[PDB]
Amino acid sequence: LDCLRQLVVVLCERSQLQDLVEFPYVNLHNEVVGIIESRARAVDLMTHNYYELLYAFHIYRHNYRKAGSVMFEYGMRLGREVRTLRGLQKQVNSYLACLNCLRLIRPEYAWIVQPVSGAVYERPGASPKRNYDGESSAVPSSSQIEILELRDLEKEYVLAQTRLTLAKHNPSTAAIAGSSAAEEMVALLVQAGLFDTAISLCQTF
Amino acid sequence: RKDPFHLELALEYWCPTEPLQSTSLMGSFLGVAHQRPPQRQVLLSKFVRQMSDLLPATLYLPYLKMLRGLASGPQCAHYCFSLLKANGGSSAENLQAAGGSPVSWDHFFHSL
Repeated sequence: LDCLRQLVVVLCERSQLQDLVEFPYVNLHNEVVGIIESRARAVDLMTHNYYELLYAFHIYRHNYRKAGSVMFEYGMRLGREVRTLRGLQKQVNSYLACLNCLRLIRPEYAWIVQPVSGAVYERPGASPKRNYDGESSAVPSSSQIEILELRDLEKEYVLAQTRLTLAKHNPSTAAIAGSSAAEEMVALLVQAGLFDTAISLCQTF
Repeated sequence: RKDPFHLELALEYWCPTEPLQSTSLMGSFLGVAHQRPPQRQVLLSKFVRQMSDLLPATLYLPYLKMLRGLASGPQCAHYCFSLLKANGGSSAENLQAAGGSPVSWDHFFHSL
């Protein structure tokens, strides 16, 4: 596992991404995915392409479901962390890539698994959140799991696309648009004068 | 309070939070995306915001008179409008905590 961690790091630093995708990883596949996911979680979203690598890695092995899940996680993190015009454009592209992956799957299996919005992803290696009394707060033992269907991903895609259309029309709004709920986004589109996009958003939500 | 020479010197107190999409001066060929606002303008805009945070009743009138002076001019007035709008938006769902900023559009018109 430590040699595998070193191999994945050195190949990513050398930009030898093809070899990393083509290797068979007999029984080590989940560990490689876990290492690249842990690094994709630790690194800045604008400087290194680890989500695009995880996507290429899953597409090459015909694992369209995990490929969709990774690109959806990428789109969600871009929406939270990178409130720039370029971040919103990458977010729309990652949700589109997710939708395309799920459309290649049979409709019966076309669902992604998410921990509910508010599940603290403890950064692996964050000091345990101590209460005021210095005790380790017991991990809330129910990461409620939300199952997202293709229709809910289409709503999130339309919401990201409407955020991008507003940010393209006024680049100063990109910071506000990135956090706006569907209701706030209708109010912002109405102020800009983008009524058809506001109507489309009202119909979808 | 007055800008007789149109110097717009009050703009140093304001930091644009959104790029104004004004498509109507297609006429100087210097593409420079994204200058960070000068460190001076960041400190002065932080001063205006800091002076609003937990405002004592003795500073209420002086602070409104300061904002009135800083709202002279077309862009300055729009940034002041946006500041007073941003101060209202943080509590629509818990009617039992009177925790809204006293310097907000909601407080001004609800009081009237």
